[PDB]
Amino acid sequence: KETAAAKFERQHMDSSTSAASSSNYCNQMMKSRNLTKDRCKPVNTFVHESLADVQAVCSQKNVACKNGQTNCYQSYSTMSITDCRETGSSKYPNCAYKTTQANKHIIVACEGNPYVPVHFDASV
Repeated sequence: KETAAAKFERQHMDSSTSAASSSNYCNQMMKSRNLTKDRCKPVNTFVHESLADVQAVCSQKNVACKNGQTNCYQSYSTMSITDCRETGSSKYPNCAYKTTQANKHIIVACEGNPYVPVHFDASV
């Protein structure tokens, strides 16, 4: 039983590298985090900040979620992130991605007790 909080860590946390390691980063990370197992996940963002710093976003700027729920939070500081986007030639099971590094404010949805990130909504 993977919890929602653990799923967010698997799908979205990568504190180990300070930035998009290489042009192959998304190709390796989308696979190793199990985001290409059943299908090529089309887009996905990894955050290169400490877990504590990302969890703290749940007490930062409350903003509307893209789905219209109210439990989304925008980081006051910018964070190092890597966006992964599936290439046009990518065909499962050989999912292929472009790796793009950015420094943006993240928006996450938070739930539970403790109140922790469960969904990556956007970067701005």
